[PDB]
Amino acid sequence: GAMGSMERASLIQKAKLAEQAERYEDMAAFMKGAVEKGEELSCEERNLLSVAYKNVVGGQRAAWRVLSSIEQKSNKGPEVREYREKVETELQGVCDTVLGLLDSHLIKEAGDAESRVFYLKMKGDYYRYLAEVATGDDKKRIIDSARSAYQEAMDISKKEMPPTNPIRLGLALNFSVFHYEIANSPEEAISLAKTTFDEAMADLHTLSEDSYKDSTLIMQLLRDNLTLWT
Amino acid sequence: RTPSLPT
Ligand SMILES: *Cc1ccc(-n2c(-c3cccnc3)nc3ccccc32)cc1Br
Repeated sequence: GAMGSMERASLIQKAKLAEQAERYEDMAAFMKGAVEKGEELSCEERNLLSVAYKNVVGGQRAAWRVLSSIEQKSNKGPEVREYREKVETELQGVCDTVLGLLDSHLIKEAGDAESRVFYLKMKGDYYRYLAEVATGDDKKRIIDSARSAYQEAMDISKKEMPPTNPIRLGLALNFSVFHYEIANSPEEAISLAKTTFDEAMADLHTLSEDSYKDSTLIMQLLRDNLTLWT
Repeated sequence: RTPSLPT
């Protein structure tokens, strides 16, 4: 694509600069270019990809929610609906781009648990974002695609990673959100968050001070959700 | 909406 002529290392360097400049659209385009070079991504690189697109789609989702709220209160000419649709289509396109990178070919080359879980979690998240705005004939299939990705990620994480691993924890946090917000399964959400929290607590004794800080941060986010849901 | 993992 447009980044085809730039060195991989230059793309990663520019992604880091774009992060510092809070230029997340540029950051995402740089990381897309890096992925399209065809090499596997390191841990640091995977996190740059994730930060870039989470910020892009996060803005789009926030805008969509504002507009959807206005549209629902209006139910006046076609403008609110048209503009909500425009933002929706742009959001769908970003989700499709990320899903495209994971399918071509990040997931299939990811053999280590840390990489494969990370990418399947991302796959679940971006189908979840598609689900948030879906209404048509494919909505159930979209939800099932998110569910399937999260479930594969969970199965690997349980086999291959300790209960305190931040990826394992963040995956459980977001799958529990999927259950509560998308799948109409609050009990499943609560169970998953509480079992994840408890199993992590029991493994904290194995951790260094730095690892402890990472794990307990995510555990507190699980607890915050449990407090909100109960 | 409930909070997911932040960045
Ligand atoms: C989805 C997700 C979960 C966890 C983090 N992350 C990590 C991390 C560790 C090893 C490999 N990748 C990421 N470390 C973290 C510390 C604090 C909070 C989140 C953490 C990142 C993501 Br995108």
